[PDB]
Amino acid sequence: IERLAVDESVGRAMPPQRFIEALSDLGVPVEFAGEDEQFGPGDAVASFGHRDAFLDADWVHCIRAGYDEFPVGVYEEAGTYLTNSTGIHGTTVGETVAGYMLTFARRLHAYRDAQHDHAWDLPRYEEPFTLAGERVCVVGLGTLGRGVVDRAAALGMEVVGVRRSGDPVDNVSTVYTPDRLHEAIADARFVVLATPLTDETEGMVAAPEFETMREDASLVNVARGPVVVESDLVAALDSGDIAGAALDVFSEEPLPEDSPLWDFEDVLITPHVSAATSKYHEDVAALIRENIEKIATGDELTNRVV
Amino acid sequence: IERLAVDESVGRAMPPQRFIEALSDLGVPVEFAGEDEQFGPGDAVASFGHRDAFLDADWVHCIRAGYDEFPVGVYEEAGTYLTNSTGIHGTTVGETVAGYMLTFARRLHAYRDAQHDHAWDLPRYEEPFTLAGERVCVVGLGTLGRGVVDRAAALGMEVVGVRRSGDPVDNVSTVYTPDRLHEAIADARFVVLATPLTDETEGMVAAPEFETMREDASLVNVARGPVVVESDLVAALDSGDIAGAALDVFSEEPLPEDSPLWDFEDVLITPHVSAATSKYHEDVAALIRENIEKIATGDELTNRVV
Ligand SMILES: NC(=O)c1ccc[n+]([C@@H]2O[C@H](COP(=O)([O-])OP(=O)(O)OC[C@H]3O[C@@H](n4cnc5c(N)ncnc54)[C@H](O)[C@@H]3O)[C@@H](O)[C@H]2O)c1
Ligand SMILES: NC(=O)c1ccc[n+]([C@@H]2O[C@H](COP(=O)([O-])OP(=O)(O)OC[C@H]3O[C@@H](n4cnc5c(N)ncnc54)[C@H](O)[C@@H]3O)[C@@H](O)[C@H]2O)c1
Ligand SMILES: [Mg+2]
Ligand SMILES: [Mg+2]
Ligand SMILES: [Mg+2]
Ligand SMILES: [Mg+2]
Ligand SMILES: [Mg+2]
Ligand SMILES: [Mg+2]
Ligand SMILES: [Mg+2]
Ligand SMILES: [Mg+2]
Ligand SMILES: [Mg+2]
Ligand SMILES: [Mg+2]
Ligand SMILES: [Mg+2]
Ligand SMILES: [Mg+2]
Ligand SMILES: [Mg+2]
Repeated sequence: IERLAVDESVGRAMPPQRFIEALSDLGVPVEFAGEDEQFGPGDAVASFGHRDAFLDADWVHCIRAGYDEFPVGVYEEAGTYLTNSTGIHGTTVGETVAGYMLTFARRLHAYRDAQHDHAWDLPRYEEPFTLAGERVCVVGLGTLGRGVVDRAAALGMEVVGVRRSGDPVDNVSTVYTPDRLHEAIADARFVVLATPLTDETEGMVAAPEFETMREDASLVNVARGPVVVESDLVAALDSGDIAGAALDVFSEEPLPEDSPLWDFEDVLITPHVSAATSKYHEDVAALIRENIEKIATGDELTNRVV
Repeated sequence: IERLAVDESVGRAMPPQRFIEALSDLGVPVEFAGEDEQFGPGDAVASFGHRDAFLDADWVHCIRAGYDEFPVGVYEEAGTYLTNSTGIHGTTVGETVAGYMLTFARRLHAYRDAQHDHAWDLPRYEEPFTLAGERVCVVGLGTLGRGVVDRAAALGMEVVGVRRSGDPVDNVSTVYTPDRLHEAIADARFVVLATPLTDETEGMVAAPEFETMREDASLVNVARGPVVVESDLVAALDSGDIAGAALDVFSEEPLPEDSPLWDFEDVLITPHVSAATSKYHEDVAALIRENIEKIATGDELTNRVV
């Protein structure tokens, strides 16, 4: 690799100059790249989204964990390496999800609504509870899922989860394979989605899962919107099949103003910012540095998609 | 002790019939007591606040941790024992405070405000941060303080604290005496107040403390309102001497509708519910069972004030 181009699209997550400056001692020059740039041998590119121009480069680094919007087959045939940013979002997302769960347990969102009205409104006696002793089911036990798990466990929660192998995971009391999803979620106060969007995960959580879930339970989606059937979620909320939801991701983003999801008291909408951090530039830069080292020494790239 | 009277004032915290039912099989009858009840030898009374009528009873158990609204000198003179409920609020308050801090770090309150407007409003890049690596100073290292410390530590925060003895406390890196309060707070992102209201603590946090505090810092008050000079807090928030506050307790409660505190975006107001729990009746009943035994056997009462 002779050059790192920083595609302007990284601006969707972080100021590009902040990222460029973070990489000033990388060992190769780092340059801002506009949307109408050509690439060639020796070029690495960091980007938010895909461009066909990137196929001429040696290596593209996607600055997101999710790569479901990249044409993986087309990279494979063009001989371009593709990496993602999995592994850097566990603290941010884990903290946000702890925040969602504590908001629901302690009723912080309801108090915030009352604050706007200058209203000293006491909760119903049965409403406030502690996370300590409550059960969370974490679906997907990778970086995001483990970040959630570790914080839930530290807060005294009973933690169960779902992963491909069904094999044990640190801080998870019971791990289920994906075919036992209904057993995994049935007794949970919170169900947290942390899987990639795949053929297999699309529409995973729909009306039947909402039926299975406790009426006092809340869904947390920090994965991708289409893991949930969004219309079924609306119907479940309306019907009281579940109590509420904390949603960072949606089938359409920005979430249209006409979505019924905005108006539910016990829904939290966040605008795809559960992983937001003022140091994102540093966190992504560390990945770039790691792979530049691996390229230099001829080892296998970290987070290689194709 | 021949009778446990449950004062109607317990309804300020929990439904009285739920508490009475939780006190079944004490070995003595449990009776509801209205505001004109007379007391006498053999009576224990569980109450939220003080009545002079209680000075004819053997023992009053205050159902709150804080007892600053009880005329302690007068109980001594009358020979009536007084106990409080310290020791049972660490999980509830600890969780609420973790929730406040996560709310600020992850910008959840801003997203909630936007949700009312169906607005997909992105934070400025610098706004979202992680609690991991940030410093919290906890002032008062008792049940509440330690419940805060333990959760802060578990979330990866740097934790310092203030106590009189300056003796070390588990999960606190550095303990300061109160004459070093300004050293303790100077570098903290969050300053949490968890002391009783006493002659010593009244007005502890005022203009000089707000000057000392970082401009990006937030005050959390879960103690009593008058530990803070409220007018100085308002001035500090107006001037930007600190960034914000999470406030559960106030110099006047309910907080008057025309308090300036309601209107600050980076203030969270909660209506003295940081310790709220749907099992409060069980938690207090356990303490009463404990102290009935202590009286029966002639041992020193738990949480004896006078
Ligand atoms: N909201 C955000 O800002 C944000 C940030 C980062 C990631 N994400 C989303 O979260 C996803 C996961 O990110 P990550 O960094 O944890 O990825 P990861 O690869 O570390 O973990 C994903 C885990 O899900 C597992 N998995 C796959 N299919 C599954 C199934 N059917 N059932 C249960 N588990 C399954 C994988 O084996 C893996 O262990 C990303 O693909 C992305 O869509 C969202
Ligand atoms: N917001 C709520 O719902 C809620 C709930 C419970 C308690 N409280 C308030 O919090 C206070 C503390 O409750 P707790 O259960 O932690 O009490 P506690 O007795 O367990 O702890 C109080 C701590 O403050 C320390 N302290 C006393 N005076 C001090 C001083 N001058 N400087 C520094 N430290 C001092 C004590 O030594 C003790 O460690 C109560 O008195 C009450 O006012 C509020
Ligand atoms: Mg309600
Ligand atoms: Mg609990
Ligand atoms: Mg299904
Ligand atoms: Mg259901
Ligand atoms: Mg409901
Ligand atoms: Mg703003
Ligand atoms: Mg941090
Ligand atoms: Mg203790
Ligand atoms: Mg002072
Ligand atoms: Mg200041
Ligand atoms: Mg005050
Ligand atoms: Mg300011
Ligand atoms: Mg207002």
